[PDB]
Amino acid sequence: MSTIEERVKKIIGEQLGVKQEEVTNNASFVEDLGADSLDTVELVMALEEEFDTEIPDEEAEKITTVQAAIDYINGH
Amino acid sequence: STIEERVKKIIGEQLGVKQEEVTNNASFVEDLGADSLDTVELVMALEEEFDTEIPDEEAEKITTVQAAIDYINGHQ
Amino acid sequence: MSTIEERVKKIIGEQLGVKQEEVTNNASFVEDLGADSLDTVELVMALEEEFDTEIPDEEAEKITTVQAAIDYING
Amino acid sequence: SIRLADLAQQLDAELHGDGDIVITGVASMQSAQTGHITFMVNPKYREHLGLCQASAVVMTQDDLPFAKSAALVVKNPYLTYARMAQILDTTPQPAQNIAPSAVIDATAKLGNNVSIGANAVIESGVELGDNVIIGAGCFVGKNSKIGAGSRLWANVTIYHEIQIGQNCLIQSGTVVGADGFGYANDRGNWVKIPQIGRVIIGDRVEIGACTTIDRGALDDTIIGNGVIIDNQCQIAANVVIGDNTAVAGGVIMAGSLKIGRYCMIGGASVINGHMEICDKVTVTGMGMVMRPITEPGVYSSGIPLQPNKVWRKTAALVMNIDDMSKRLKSLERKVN
Amino acid sequence: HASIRLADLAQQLDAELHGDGDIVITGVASMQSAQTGHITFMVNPKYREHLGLCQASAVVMTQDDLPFAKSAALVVKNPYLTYARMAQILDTTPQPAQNIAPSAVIDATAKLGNNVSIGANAVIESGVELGDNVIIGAGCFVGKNSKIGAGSRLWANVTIYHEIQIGQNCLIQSGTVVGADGFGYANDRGNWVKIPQIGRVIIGDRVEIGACTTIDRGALDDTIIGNGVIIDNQCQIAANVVIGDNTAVAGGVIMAGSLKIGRYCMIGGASVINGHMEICDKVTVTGMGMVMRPITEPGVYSSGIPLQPNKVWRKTAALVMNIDDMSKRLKSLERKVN
Amino acid sequence: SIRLADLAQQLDAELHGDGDIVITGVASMQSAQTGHITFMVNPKYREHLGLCQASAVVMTQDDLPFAKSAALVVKNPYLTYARMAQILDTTPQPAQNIAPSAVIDATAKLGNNVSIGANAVIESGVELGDNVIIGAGCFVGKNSKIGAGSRLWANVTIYHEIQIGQNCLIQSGTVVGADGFGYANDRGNWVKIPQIGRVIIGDRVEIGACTTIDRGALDDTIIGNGVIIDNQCQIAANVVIGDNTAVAGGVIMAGSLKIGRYCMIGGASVINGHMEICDKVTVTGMGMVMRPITEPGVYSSGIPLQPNKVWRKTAALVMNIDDMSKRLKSLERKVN
Ligand SMILES: *P(=O)(O)OCC(C)(C)[C@H](O)C(=O)NCCC(=O)NCCSC(=O)C[C@H](O)CCCCCCCCCCC
Ligand SMILES: *P(=O)(O)OCC(C)(C)[C@H](O)C(=O)NCCC(=O)NCCSC(=O)C[C@H](O)CCCCCCCCCCC
Ligand SMILES: *P(=O)(O)OCC(C)(C)[C@H](O)C(=O)NCCC(=O)NCCSC(=O)C[C@H](O)CCCCCCCCCCC
Ligand SMILES: [Cl-]
Repeated sequence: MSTIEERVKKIIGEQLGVKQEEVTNNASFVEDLGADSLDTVELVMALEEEFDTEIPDEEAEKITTVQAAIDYINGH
Repeated sequence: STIEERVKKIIGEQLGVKQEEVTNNASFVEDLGADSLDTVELVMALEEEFDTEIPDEEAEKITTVQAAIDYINGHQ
Repeated sequence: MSTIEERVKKIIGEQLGVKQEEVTNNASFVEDLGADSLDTVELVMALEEEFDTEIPDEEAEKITTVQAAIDYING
Repeated sequence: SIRLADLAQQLDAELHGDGDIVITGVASMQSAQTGHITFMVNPKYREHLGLCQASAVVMTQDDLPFAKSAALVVKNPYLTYARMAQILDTTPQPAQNIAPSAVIDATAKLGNNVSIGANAVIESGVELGDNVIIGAGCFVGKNSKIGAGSRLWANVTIYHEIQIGQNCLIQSGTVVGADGFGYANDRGNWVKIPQIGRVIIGDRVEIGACTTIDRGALDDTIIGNGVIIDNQCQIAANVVIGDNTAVAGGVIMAGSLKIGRYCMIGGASVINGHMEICDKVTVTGMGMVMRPITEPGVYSSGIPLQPNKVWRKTAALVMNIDDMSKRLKSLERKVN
Repeated sequence: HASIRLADLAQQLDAELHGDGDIVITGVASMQSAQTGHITFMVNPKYREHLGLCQASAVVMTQDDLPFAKSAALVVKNPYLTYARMAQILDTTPQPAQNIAPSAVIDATAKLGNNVSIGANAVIESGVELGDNVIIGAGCFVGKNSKIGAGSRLWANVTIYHEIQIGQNCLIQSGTVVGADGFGYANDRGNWVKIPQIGRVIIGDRVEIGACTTIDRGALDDTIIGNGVIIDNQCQIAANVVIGDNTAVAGGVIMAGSLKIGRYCMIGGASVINGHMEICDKVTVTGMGMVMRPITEPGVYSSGIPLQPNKVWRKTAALVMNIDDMSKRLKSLERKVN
Repeated sequence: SIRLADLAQQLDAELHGDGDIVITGVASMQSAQTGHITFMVNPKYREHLGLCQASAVVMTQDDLPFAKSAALVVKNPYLTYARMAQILDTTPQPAQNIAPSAVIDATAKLGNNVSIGANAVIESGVELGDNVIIGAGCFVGKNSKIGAGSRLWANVTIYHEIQIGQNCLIQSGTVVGADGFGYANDRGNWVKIPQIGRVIIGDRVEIGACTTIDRGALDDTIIGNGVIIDNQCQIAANVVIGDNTAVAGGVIMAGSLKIGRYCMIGGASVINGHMEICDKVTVTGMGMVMRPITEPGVYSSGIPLQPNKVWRKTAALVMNIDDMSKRLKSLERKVN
């Protein structure tokens, strides 16, 4: 029922505790959404669970924005 | 040998008190000197002996000896 | 490709940050090899993975020396 | 020394027993003898009244049937204990008038009935309010201000441009207003950033011994009214602490932390900086406060002691928890 | 009351001035507090939109910040370092003392260099040497034969024990104790027997030490603090610790004896460090680090489990303490499945 | 300096080598030169002994065959090290004479051979036993008593009504007897509870620098005979510490803790209050002591450093261990 983009943004929102209106595709986890170093790791783990996937860390270090989180899941 | 007696034994073993202090109206915290981890540990102990899983919302309502007995009885 | 002695000694050396001269067979981990409180436990884990085995706690507490380690692994 | 009846009325407590009983002091239940008043807070100890040698006991209404002596009945025995201990206090003052060995700058401005202990040093431009007491060996730095009724025990250091409110109390060895830990890095070399903010301490603040409160870099470190701070604490530059907050011993706070009102910070906690903790938050002891706290309530951290042999295995397993996690996923997959 | 033309300040800071050079700058202030005559700075680009709100006469910033400026701007590459320099230029901090107080007690065998100041009721022991421009704050004690190098300064109520050496241009805040006995005791059938601590403390040049910090003297050989080291408040630096040049130690760090720390390290506040071991150059330990083992490779290292809601934490704690059981059930399931 | 044979006798050591050797001081095994005596406790340094340039080495009977210098043979080289370093101690005293600049109340009682350093302040009713030495800048409060042979380094603060035994030693910046952290909560306002108990310190106690030991609320804080306490410790109100216990640096103790005899508390430990630790307990460093300890032995807590990127994953998995626990249970079912 939910799109991939919706599922990714929902999790970013719940994990960083921000309003869905703030989860902009250009938002940076750290600079914009105020993620600390643990938050981003917890964020990735939550993405692995939602989409039942594994994220090699070399890719995971590239997931620093909303768009980047979507792109990994997307293959985009 | 009964549920009431097996529960009352585990409690005493858990809280380091005699089997005569374990009155049915006894509160773990207020009467039996339970500390912040004592009740969580007690619940884990009961879950193991009686082969059940107790949800966190019931567990926080098990503050007395009788409430513990009542729960196990109602769950096999 | 390595003999059991060579494998066991290599694991110990890596865990304890010691050279292969230090790693004599009579060597005690704590006394002679300067291991700390977590090193023996973690060393025992290092063996369980390298050898793809499973050492019972009962057996694990007798491995305190290089020779005792090698001796368990030959089994 | 006081008559029980006078004591009861000054405590606004209900006298039950001979009001002419002479109370000479406060004592614990186990130590109390004739002449002593004590108190009971926990109903667990009602039996112990039958073994207590006090001339009087402060207790509640539901405790009174259990009494074996004169009693004062109140709603809050512990608060009443605090008040009667004040009435019967034996604690002396840090100093008595102005010592001839004190070194006081000619431009210092002293209010009425100020006391200053032997070998204390008061710098230029300092203002001490009425009834202020400066203990032996203190230093009070340039242009600092200490409000009426405030008191410093021996060997307290106050830096320059510090403001302390009324009726405060600071114990020995405490240092208020030292430089914040402010340095810029120049290709590995540290370059000092002068800390030209201050510390502002409100009214009725009590600070323990060997505690350090740094001055701010630019704006001020701020301690609100009615705050209590225990020993061995570090309050870094530009920390702001809301009214009536309590900070137990050995707490370390990073710079630019803002703490709200009515918080209780458990001893030995470590608190990250540039962030906020809202009102009505309790942090239990040794808390690792890494993130802001936005909702009131109680928060904790730490894995408690175990027998050493057990801990070894615990710690080793935790350090390899990621491998446990993988083995778990790999097993869930195999089953399904 | 400092007073400096903005053009003259820009010149001293090697900054590119955008705006009126005749502006008179009287001090540094924060963006929120700055008034006319104040200079301030900005590092975080998040404050760009804030610039309009600011009442400062000038703001130190980067080239990229410039289009957002609404005041005279000083453009530099490193605004934070420039802030440090301009803060120093306009520093209002007083000195711990000036001249020699008549109430000071100075042993006649003590040697004082040129322009030395010594505060009221300070106590200087026999054999002490104080270099030129040294400043000893009020109520300090400086012990027998100790040597304090040129330009070094002690705030009030610092304690320096005997045979201590401090280099040039150091700064030590109040309540700090340098050179107390290390915690040295031999056990004789359960009774502790004191081991005299006859080593010393050797502090380098340009070292800054915070308040209520204790640096113990060595047992035999010396406790050593390298050049350019910075140490915050309430730290314990035990006997025979050696700290390499330019290392930073934040508040409340506890270090065990005979620890060796390399150069350019950053030790996070409230960390606890085991002894008789070595940490290499360029290691960062984050706050509350439990440093049990040597560190042989540069990088960042961390420990600790952060706060949770108390109800949640109770369950987390209980589960971690029972983690061996969990490990055994997991293994048990693996062999069953296979 | 001392003849090696004369030193060996005082150390009850069996001498092997030239007794006419002149010993001038103690030094480390790597720094020792002609005229120094050193010691060996670790048998690993046996084949290193040829490199050492000491004139004499303290060692065991089993070490004797490897000796490459004059050797003192004993049962316990480390203890022998302590005694010989005491014999050859270069440490000066905190003071000699009574300083003209010291401020001593007329009602203070001084024993024979008391020394009091410059600018020390001694209050009324104070008693100092024979050979007591008070360092410069100290404060000793009203009615306090310091037993014979005890010594305070500079800038130590002793409050009022404190009792210290014989042959104690206290390093600089330490504060003994400050108010315990005692307050009653009145509807969110803190009300001070005067702390009228005391601190009782026994004989042969050694306390480090910038340590704080608070006075009791009603009954006393008590430090047993032969206790050693390192720097930066917080010993709260009404703590009782049993004889011969050692407390390493940075330890924080809550009020009303009782600790038995012969314990060792590792540095930076944090200990909960209103409970008891029995005799012969060791707590390793950074111990989180939440619960009573009823059996002797060694106890530990804490998860040690990991590379930061490893640590982030560790912390996240631990914080979510409940979920991991549940995934384990369900998987235990799916194959039952
Ligand atoms: P549960 O209640 O949910 O959790 C149990 C714990 C976390 C152990 C417990 O409730 C707790 O945090 N207790 C004490 C917190 C505290 O700060 N206690 C001291 C009260 S004031 C006093 O003792 C004066 C003294 O000077 C204090 C100095 C510092 C005290 C050290 C705190 C010890 C914390 C224990 C950690 C396990
Ligand atoms: P992530 O970045 O990989 O990990 C998250 C952590 C580890 C929290 C984070 O990166 C971090 O360490 N930030 C730096 C925290 C810090 O040390 N802040 C203080 C800097 S200097 C200071 O303010 C001076 C003051 O006088 C003393 C400092 C007191 C000690 C600070 C406690 C550290 C907090 C850690 C978690 C509770
Ligand atoms: P293992 O033995 O079963 O466990 C390993 C640990 C826990 C690391 C180890 O045994 C241990 O506890 N070591 C040292 C504990 C201690 O208090 N050591 C100090 C001896 S006295 C000294 O060094 C003088 C100094 O003044 C003491 C200051 C306090 C320093 C405490 C460091 C604790 C280190 C623990 C891990 C980070
Ligand atoms: Cl601490």
